[PDB]
Amino acid sequence: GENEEIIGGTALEYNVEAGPSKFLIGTESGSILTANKKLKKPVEITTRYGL
Amino acid sequence: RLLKEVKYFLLLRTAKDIYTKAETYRTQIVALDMIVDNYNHIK
Repeated sequence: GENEEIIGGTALEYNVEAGPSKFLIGTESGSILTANKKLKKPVEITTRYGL
Repeated sequence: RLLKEVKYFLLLRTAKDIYTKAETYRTQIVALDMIVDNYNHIK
């Protein structure tokens, strides 16, 4: 939206079955954000977990 | 600790001019540090 707050990520989860495309990140607030690497755009936070 | 302390408070929900020259103080210290290292080696 228009409200942006930077929250430190305390956990990073990467798996071969998941592959390089999906990266799992856990924020300081407690929510989990998934970042998908794209050739077309540098980074996309495709899914927000337990918002 | 005080600077890192303030950021955590934001996450959990006339001093501006001083905080504004916080950015200037950091640049000056890095520049001052380089000459000090150079000035001590010769000494």
